[PDB]
Amino acid sequence: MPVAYPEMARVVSNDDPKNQGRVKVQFMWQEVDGGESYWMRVQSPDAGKSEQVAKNRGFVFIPEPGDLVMVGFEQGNPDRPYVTGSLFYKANSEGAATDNTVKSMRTRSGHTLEFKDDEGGDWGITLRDINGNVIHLNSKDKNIDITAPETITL
Amino acid sequence: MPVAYPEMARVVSNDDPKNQGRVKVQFMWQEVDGGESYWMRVQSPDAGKSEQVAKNRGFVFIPEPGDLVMVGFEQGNPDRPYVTGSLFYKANSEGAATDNTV
Amino acid sequence: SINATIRSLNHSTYEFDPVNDKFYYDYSGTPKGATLGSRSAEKCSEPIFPT
Amino acid sequence: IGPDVIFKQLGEKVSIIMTHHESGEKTEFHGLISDIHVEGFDGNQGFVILEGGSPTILLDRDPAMDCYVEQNLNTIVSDILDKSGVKMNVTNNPKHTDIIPY
Repeated sequence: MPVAYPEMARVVSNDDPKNQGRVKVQFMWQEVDGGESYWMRVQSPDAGKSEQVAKNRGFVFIPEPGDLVMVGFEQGNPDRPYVTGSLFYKANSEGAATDNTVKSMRTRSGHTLEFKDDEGGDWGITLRDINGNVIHLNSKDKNIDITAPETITL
Repeated sequence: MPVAYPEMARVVSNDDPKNQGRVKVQFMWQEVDGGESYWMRVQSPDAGKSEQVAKNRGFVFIPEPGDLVMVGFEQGNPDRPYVTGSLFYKANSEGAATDNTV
Repeated sequence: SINATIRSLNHSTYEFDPVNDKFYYDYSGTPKGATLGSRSAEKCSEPIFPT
Repeated sequence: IGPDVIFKQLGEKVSIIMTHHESGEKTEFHGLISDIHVEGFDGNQGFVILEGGSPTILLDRDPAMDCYVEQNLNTIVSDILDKSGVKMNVTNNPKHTDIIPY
């Protein structure tokens, strides 16, 4: 019986026929010639259910095709793969800011939730999208700003 | 050829010269005398690019010096380390609230 | 005592570099040290491994 | 003769038949050659040792990486034996006929 250790792959597909949040990847020995795997599970920092939330309780961010991931094998068996995380590298990363002063969460449409730690300017929290709706908590000045291109309703 | 298994370390630097989000760590066998490693990758729950977001899409929270982390090795090779996650311990945490409500 | 055996020369290796974002590939090679026995052994073992 | 002319029998067929004269029973074997030694000591004319065995011996010299998605043992056996240059007679008849996902 063989023993396996973690590898790198690329996410290929997303449309799970059984509706369980599984993905398809392509390994590095399939790169020149093409090919893909079966459906495998993705692990999360939080997952479960409750009485008020029947399904999908926790952190649900399923990978997009083209992503570079790390694949692990449970019990050492190469027939039991699963995805452990995603990686930033040369093709998709701009790194950290000066003194590491920005922490963000973004989706593919452009939605953003951002924290800025620079106390010498640009210090606060922002929640916005690309169309122009902003909610900004300003810590240097102790202000709150709400901006909408068209209408604000209370 | 040797085979390596995960172990703990401490973060010493964030300032990557190639601007790719890499960090430098200090292993437990470098504690008494001193030393560092080279730059290593950190894995994320979400990381990619898009057509509207050219770079830095996903969950971007890069560790800070003094953090306790777990280090894994790719293909079992001790020359291929990467950071898998951070740890809470005695000098770090106040734990969970009553009934885990926060 | 001189011996010969059957071996396979149809092999390749690969590597992915994320710091430079490049995929490397290498296939087989060319002989540089051979005898008359080496040539007969490799000519006999050629049809066995076509993949 | 020349050792490199003897070395041209690599991979050839070998037959072994044993007969019991009193009863008439038989035993037959067919195989292939995989190693050859040419030896000589003290200035004699030498001798030869032929080594080999069943054709499955020549299926043990090629480590690789591959995978099969959603097939049964019947199809996997045929695919493996179709990518080798060794000629063999096969009786393909397993008992587990269901599909194996990976």
